[PDB]
Amino acid sequence: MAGPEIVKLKKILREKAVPPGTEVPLDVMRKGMEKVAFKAADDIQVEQVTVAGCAAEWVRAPGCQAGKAILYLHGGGYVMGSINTHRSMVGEISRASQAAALLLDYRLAPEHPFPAAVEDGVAAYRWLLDQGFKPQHLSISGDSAGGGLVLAVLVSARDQGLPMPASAIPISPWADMTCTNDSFKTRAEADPMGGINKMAARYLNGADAKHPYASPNFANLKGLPPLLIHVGRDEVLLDDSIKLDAKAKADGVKSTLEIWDDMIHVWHAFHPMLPEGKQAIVRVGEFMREQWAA
Repeated sequence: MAGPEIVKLKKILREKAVPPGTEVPLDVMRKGMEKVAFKAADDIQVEQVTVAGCAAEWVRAPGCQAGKAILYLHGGGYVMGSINTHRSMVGEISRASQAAALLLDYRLAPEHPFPAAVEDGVAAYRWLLDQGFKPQHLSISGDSAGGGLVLAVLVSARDQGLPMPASAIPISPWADMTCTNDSFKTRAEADPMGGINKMAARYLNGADAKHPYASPNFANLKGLPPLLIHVGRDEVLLDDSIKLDAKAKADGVKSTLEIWDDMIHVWHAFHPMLPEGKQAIVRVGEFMREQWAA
């Protein structure tokens, strides 16, 4: 059977949930994400930086190896999320990986549509290189929309001559704005999380939804660094992940897909109360470390 903690949490997530279809204004989804956010661990230290004209924070857990860094891209459908919403989970990734996180406040839609977010990530990446981190000492990670961005930034950085970092970890990536995959119909009644279609609409602002940099499941992945992909079995966006793994391996990329039973979208984020949460973060970190020692 299935861990009790996830059952409890699924129960809670279905209660707190807004009923299907009802139209929640943007600045209400935004403020609500900010209010429910977990506070980071008391031993997580933080330093406000500005990077490529974006607010950011370095998020250093205890044990960070000097010279290593993670460019981290937060979720929120390209329309929401913030440094604040992700500080906790990212704090723990820093812990597991023994590496400082650069936690970027990239430009959000609809105020700043695509490719604004990709422009910010690529530039965030340039900035790190200019600060003297060696591509082989770098990693890129992100969740939900952030997971897509991770890929988008890789593909775009590559097209621009930037060197690929050592590893890349999309968590529950959203890599197909078309939102047409089976798993939307198949896995629907199991994901407690046209609301996602609205976000694509806000992000794209008229753009080709099969744009390489918007939906990286349609891009040329040739030459990307090794990938860990986390996804839960019980989420709508399962296919995004599976098709991403197949796409990568087809393009020569060293991909490792882990589908985790019973799990939900970015279950990582619920690490405080969900042991699989902490488990998968620890694995993210082990893999960033595995990739850096080779």
